[PDB]
Amino acid sequence: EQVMMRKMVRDFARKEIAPAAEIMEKTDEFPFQLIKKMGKHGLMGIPVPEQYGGAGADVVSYILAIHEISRISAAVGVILSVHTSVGTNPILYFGNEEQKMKYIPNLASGDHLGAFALTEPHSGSDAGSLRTTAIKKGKYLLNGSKIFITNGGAADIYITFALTAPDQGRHGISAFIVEKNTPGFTVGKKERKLGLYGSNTTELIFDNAEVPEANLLGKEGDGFHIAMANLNVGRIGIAAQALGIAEAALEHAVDYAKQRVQFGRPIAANQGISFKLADMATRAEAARHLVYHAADLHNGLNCGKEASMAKQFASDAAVKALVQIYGGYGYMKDYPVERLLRDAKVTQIYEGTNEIQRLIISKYLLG
Amino acid sequence: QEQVMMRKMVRDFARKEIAPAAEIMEKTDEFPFQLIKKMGKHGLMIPVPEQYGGAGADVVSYILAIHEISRISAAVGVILSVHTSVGTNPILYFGNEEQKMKYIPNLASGDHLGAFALTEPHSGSDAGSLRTTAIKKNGKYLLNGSKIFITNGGAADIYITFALTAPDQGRHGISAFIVEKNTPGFTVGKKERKLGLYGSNTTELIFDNAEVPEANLLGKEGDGFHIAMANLNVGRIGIAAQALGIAEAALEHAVDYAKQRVQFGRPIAANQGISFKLADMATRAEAARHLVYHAADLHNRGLNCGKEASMAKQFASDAAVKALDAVQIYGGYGYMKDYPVERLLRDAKVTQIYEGTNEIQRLIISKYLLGG
Amino acid sequence: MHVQEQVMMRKMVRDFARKEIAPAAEIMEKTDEFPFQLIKKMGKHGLMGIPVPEQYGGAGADVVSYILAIHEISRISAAVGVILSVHTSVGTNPILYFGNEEQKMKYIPNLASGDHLGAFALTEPHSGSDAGSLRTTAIKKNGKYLLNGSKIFITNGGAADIYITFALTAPDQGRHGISAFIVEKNTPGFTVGKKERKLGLYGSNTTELIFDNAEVPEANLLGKEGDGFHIAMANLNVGRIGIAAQALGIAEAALEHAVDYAKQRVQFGRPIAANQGISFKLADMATRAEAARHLVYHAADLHNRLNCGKEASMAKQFASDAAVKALDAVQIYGGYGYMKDYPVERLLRDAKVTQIYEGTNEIQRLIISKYLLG
Amino acid sequence: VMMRKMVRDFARKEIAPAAEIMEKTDEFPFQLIKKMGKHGLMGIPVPEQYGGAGADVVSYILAIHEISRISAAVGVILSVHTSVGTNPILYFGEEQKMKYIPNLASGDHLGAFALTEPHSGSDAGSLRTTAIKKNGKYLLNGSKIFITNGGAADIYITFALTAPDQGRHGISAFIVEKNTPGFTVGKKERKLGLYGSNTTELIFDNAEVPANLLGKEGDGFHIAMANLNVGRIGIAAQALGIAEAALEHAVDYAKQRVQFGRPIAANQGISFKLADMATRAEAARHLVYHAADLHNRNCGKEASMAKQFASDAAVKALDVQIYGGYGYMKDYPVERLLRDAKVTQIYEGTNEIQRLIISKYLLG
Ligand SMILES: Cc1cc2nc3c(=O)[nH]c(=O)nc-3n(C[C@H](O)[C@H](O)[C@H](O)COP(=O)(O)OP(=O)(O)OC[C@H]3O[C@@H](n4cnc5c(N)ncnc54)[C@H](O)[C@@H]3O)c2cc1C
Ligand SMILES: Cc1cc2nc3c(=O)[nH]c(=O)nc-3n(C[C@H](O)[C@H](O)[C@H](O)COP(=O)(O)OP(=O)(O)OC[C@H]3O[C@@H](n4cnc5c(N)ncnc54)[C@H](O)[C@@H]3O)c2cc1C
Ligand SMILES: Cc1cc2nc3c(=O)[nH]c(=O)nc-3n(C[C@H](O)[C@H](O)[C@H](O)COP(=O)(O)OP(=O)(O)OC[C@H]3O[C@@H](n4cnc5c(N)ncnc54)[C@H](O)[C@@H]3O)c2cc1C
Ligand SMILES: Cc1cc2nc3c(=O)[nH]c(=O)nc-3n(C[C@H](O)[C@H](O)[C@H](O)COP(=O)(O)OP(=O)(O)OC[C@H]3O[C@@H](n4cnc5c(N)ncnc54)[C@H](O)[C@@H]3O)c2cc1C
Repeated sequence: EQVMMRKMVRDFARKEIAPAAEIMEKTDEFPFQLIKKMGKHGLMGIPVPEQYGGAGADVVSYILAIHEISRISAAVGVILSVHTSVGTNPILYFGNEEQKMKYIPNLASGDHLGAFALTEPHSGSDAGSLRTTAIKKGKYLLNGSKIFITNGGAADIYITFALTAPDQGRHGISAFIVEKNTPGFTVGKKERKLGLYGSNTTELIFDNAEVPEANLLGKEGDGFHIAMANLNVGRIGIAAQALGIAEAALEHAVDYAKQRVQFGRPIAANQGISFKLADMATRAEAARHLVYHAADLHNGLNCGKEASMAKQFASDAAVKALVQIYGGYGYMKDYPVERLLRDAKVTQIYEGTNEIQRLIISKYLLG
Repeated sequence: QEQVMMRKMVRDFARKEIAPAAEIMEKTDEFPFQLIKKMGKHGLMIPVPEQYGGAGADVVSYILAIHEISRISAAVGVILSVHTSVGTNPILYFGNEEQKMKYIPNLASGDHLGAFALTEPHSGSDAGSLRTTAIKKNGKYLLNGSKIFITNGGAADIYITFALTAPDQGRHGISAFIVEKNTPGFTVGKKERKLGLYGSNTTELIFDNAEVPEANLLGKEGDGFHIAMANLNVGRIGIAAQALGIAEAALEHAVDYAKQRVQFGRPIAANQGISFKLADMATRAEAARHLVYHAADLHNRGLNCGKEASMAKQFASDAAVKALDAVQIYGGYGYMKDYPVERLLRDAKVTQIYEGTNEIQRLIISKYLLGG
Repeated sequence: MHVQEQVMMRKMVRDFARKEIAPAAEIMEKTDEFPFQLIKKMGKHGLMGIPVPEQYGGAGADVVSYILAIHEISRISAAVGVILSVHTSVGTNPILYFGNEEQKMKYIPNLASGDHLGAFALTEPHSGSDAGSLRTTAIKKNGKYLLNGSKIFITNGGAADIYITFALTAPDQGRHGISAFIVEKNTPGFTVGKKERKLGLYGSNTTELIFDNAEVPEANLLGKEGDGFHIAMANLNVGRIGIAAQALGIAEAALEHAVDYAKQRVQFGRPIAANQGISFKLADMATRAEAARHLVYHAADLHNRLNCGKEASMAKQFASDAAVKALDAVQIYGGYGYMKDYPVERLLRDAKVTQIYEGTNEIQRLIISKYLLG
Repeated sequence: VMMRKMVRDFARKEIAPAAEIMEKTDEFPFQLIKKMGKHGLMGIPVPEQYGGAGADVVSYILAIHEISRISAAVGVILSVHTSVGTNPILYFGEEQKMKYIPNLASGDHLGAFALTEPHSGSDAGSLRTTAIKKNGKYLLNGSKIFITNGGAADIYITFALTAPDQGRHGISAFIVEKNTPGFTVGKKERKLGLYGSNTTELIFDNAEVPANLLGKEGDGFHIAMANLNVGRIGIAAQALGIAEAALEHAVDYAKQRVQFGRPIAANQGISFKLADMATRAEAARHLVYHAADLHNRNCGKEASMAKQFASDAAVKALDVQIYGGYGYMKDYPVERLLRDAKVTQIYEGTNEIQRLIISKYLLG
């Protein structure tokens, strides 16, 4: 199942994702035609059961997919990763049978695209201190703003978090299935970022936004728990993204390595260079196992600490690629390594900054 | 005094002129022709003597300029750095009295802009193995081949160009040439699209039976490799200073943001996870500062400074790239082009690569250690 | 070490370790004397031939269980961990894997039981990293091989009864003319040097060996002449996973001690752990130890099930370097960590070895890089 | 006119043999100290008035740097003696200066600094040793720990709680003499390294201290930290010397030692370490000397930076590795450098504290 998934995703990736990725780096435009295709090829709901219209696979297979896709494109990797793990799964895992049946099949097929609306200008690490309010009068009425929202403006469904009980803090947060055509719900301009060219990261404005009471992702007050619960599987995905990034750095670096001659010998013949390659390879084998064991735990097990470790390790390891080995050429947009640095750095920041991850990890230890 | 005055003068200029220009450069990716001109009028274009039309100041003052300019703009810092250290100085130090007089005043004033042509598709780190030939025919040298990754490319009026006069001698058969931009058969390639240094024109150069006057031969035939490396030393201290400025900008921005930004009921700075980064940044910037200025003080005293300059380049550069932290301290906001830290990373990484990759620098340093 | 079973071995070694190895280890740190009595005991408790089959008088277990043992023992004592590791992986296994049925029967049961102790004899003053360029000669004469030259830095030196010894047959062939020999300790002309005084692994006996027309029986030739280099490296792979497991145990001890101390120790009105300066080290320690764990056990799972050389190199380098990074543990105890009466200072001293023997980390990166550039 | 040259020659001639005896014996080098005394190395930044080489703080720190190339142990003994055993008297202490310093300066007397306690270290403010005046003689009670120069020392600059309800603000500083009634020294500690710099516990049992009150009551915390600044530059200089010894040894060995048909140095794996070592030692050198030049000519942030940088850089002479198996051996000269190095990250303010302090200047 898994060996087959990997080969399927590798071939698709190389054939379809590779050309699209170069267009994304050049255009900075969300790959609407690619997403669609990935949808037809059954990539958009991989750890979703067949009941609700997905591929009926796991978890390792799903994370595996994200790993493989991220080799070729970190952007597409995060789009897929968010879509499923925090755009679809919250419904799958905390939603009711009616909602699962209404919302997931279109998400699974890829006819619909998923988003995760947690972060706010004032709340972003301290996600507990979010300010968006949801006041009920069988219609919830949402007010406030989100920031840095992956899949912004492409997305049809936004899993959105909003205060139902403001005088409780982290405990008074509820979670909502928000549809894109919601009356006072607006999307901000595409944010201009260091990297993940292609992605589509936007602000969201909620102005007395009318969200149906039935779209409450239940029950009221559970939202903070819902968020973090999924962010765990999400973080393994980010780690897998970081992994793919790092492998792409390595493979490119080896081949260039190797071919490129200076001082009468290929640059690789120099230990200054070869030792980097080995270090890259070693930290990538380290990262690999952190990621897949974390995903194997989740595939009924407490996996939170392991997922934090993976995210932090892979991300930091990935940034450690750095461009240098390509030399001057590596500083060039026409060559394939400069993107890996730009893209890498994100991995240390979102779905929980590495400062937070160390904090979380340390909390398990001091337990 | 001269130095303390230079520093304040360059700080004020940078801030009023270089700061607006720098944002235009990050948006347009266009060489800042106007700023350069202005910098020219304000006598920044520094370690040249007054005889030949410069500011008559010393190397510390000059490096100190590059440092300060690089706080605001690494791009403008390298353009300046190249122009002087490797576009102007080779003439100043190895050229003859006639050439000094002909070429330098316009370079010094900033009426003319300087470039340094060494690197080639097949020759970079191993600069010895360059392939551009210069064959004397008819009292004119006749240049053939190509250069790559040339800073100041297409803006520059003078290109200090290195080319084989004696191909069978390898590194020992390289000569150095004062090439003028309007030279027959000398052509400039398209602006290269880079990770960073946004405003700084980096281009290819095509030499097609390019006719260079015999009188533009810079020093004796075969001296070119020595000339190159000799200046690359002062050039490397400048790169280090660039890396320093980059790093200081990262720090200052990071401190301010970290003080103001509140999460968990406290400013983010109150967290040792964060504050400790800042301290590390500050400490490695204090380390870097002294490497740079002692290296420049050695050179100012006419002394052997090669090893120290390598150390500075490698230290500051690596330390600067370590303002991945600044991005982190802002971030998500740090990942955003509207905020001022993402450029520092993009710009930082180059410092590890050009005027001698840090692999080369460690190699060089190690060669001093081993002797012998 | 997941995903059996092997859960029984781990508990068995953990209990033994804590009960018997712990007191012995404090004596070793104080005395610097090889723990003859512990070894004996470990022998009775069936720890001395774990991945040896039952046929030849061992425990009949697999390589994960074995490496697992070494991991557990090294939590308490890195010294005793290496003594065990060498004994089995390079003192007993070369016979097991390359020796003949008669030799296996003669030499292994006593090694397996722990009645006899094993050693590895490769390194020489002039050949270490470049083990190929060893100079000890083995010249067949009379009715006997005749060995000449010297070994250095030999773990289990003077305690050991059997020394798996490598010597030139074969001088004009370099690395291809090396042979391997089962050398017994009471061999005429074979002498042991004084106990070497080391930074750490107190007291894992490390000695010089002098070979003076040393008379080794032809029947003690381990496999075919010229196979010795191959035999050495082949085992050094399983050996390196063991060294990695040693580094792992070291690192986990650093962590566990560091956590406990950091929670209890109060300064500025709060436990030191409440400071991110401190907690973040702990998290890093824990994270790199999870990373290391998987490198080690997957490497050993490959070997249990395949080509494992690259993975073993990765593990050895990763765990070793990670381990030296405690050193944070010393720091976390503060002044007290610099003290011989407290339990962290030994972890540093011990750690550093793990970067050096059974193939320095410079060599390991080289090896790894050779698989990449292939 | 700055020697070095004097301290380098002395070091190599006298300190080198002594240092090998110290590593073997773990015994405080009483005879060397005496000699260093005669050669005018004890009291370097002390004025001549008080007996006194009459030199400046660069020349002093320079001395410590040079000595630490060869020893570390001897370096810290000297460093504590002067910067925190003698200087507190010199800077906070006319009658007392005259009584106590000349013997300290000459090296007839040896100096110590008694701040740290089992319960107070990094948080030195929360010390528990009490000093209660009864009547007109102070009466000291409690314990110190980890005291450099312990049992060799004649004078102990001791800190002790004159106003217990004021915490950090109720600490006083005392000139304690070794023959004081009720003042006892604990057993030699036995450490990872700095073999044998005597490090001991001190027991204060109704210990009778006179006029030996150092400055005004309540000033003790300020006195301590004030000196700990110059002390920290010294520690940095110690870390520097350690690092330079690692480098020089590593270069020579790496050039001579042949494997794979070429000297090990020919390998970039190895050479690159050497270069990094050299580069971080040049970095460290300037941090140290600029910090000391500031103090000579305030200097707190720079001294913290130096201590942290040099110390961490020095520990990074784990790169032992270059000597290989030989480096793990007590007969070879690099294993000591690691063992010794680690201390430099810990005492006179752990590097966690130093980052904290530095960060306080940044955020202020
Ligand atoms: C491309 C992109 C896409 C994103 N997509 C989404 C999305 O789809 N959904 C979503 O919810 N969010 C998204 N984010 C937001 C991201 O989750 C947050 O930005 C992140 O948690 C950091 O929050 P912040 O941006 O408010 O900055 P802050 O959290 O203020 O971080 C600044 C610094 O503070 C540190 N920090 C803060 N508190 C502590 C503490 N207690 N201990 C130690 N360190 C601390 C962090 O290490 C960091 O370096 C995205 C961001 C980016 C760049
Ligand atoms: C912004 C920028 C501006 C520039 N400006 C100029 C200019 O004004 N004039 C000019 O001539 N050139 C310029 N260059 C070119 C620059 O100096 C070169 O990129 C540099 O010398 C290395 O050349 P390379 O890119 O081919 O790297 P290569 O020489 O191909 O080397 C690639 C990698 O291999 C390593 N390597 C190669 N050989 C060895 C060895 N023996 N040991 C260890 N490591 C080795 C390098 O360290 C590097 O990691 C510029 C480049 C940039 C990016
Ligand atoms: C060989 C030796 C000689 C010595 N000589 C002397 C001497 O002559 N005179 C003298 O006065 N003292 C001396 N000391 C004592 C030394 O000053 C102390 O060890 C040190 O100040 C800290 O004390 P501690 O060991 O209790 O560490 P603790 O204060 O318990 O701290 C332990 C750990 O917690 C961390 N920590 C605690 N609080 C914080 C915080 N708020 N933020 C971040 N991190 C924190 C520290 O970084 C450290 O890693 C000596 C020590 C040794 C080992
Ligand atoms: C506790 C301990 C136990 C030991 N046990 C045994 C044992 O049981 N059996 C046994 O045979 N031996 C044993 N040894 C010896 C040990 O294996 C050697 O020290 C090791 O093989 C390295 O060789 P070396 O000591 O000569 O240093 P060298 O190999 O000369 O190396 C010196 C340094 O240079 C590096 N180096 C050398 N050449 C190269 C190169 N081409 N590329 C990159 N780096 C290079 C090394 O990485 C090292 O850092 C032991 C040593 C110790 C300390």
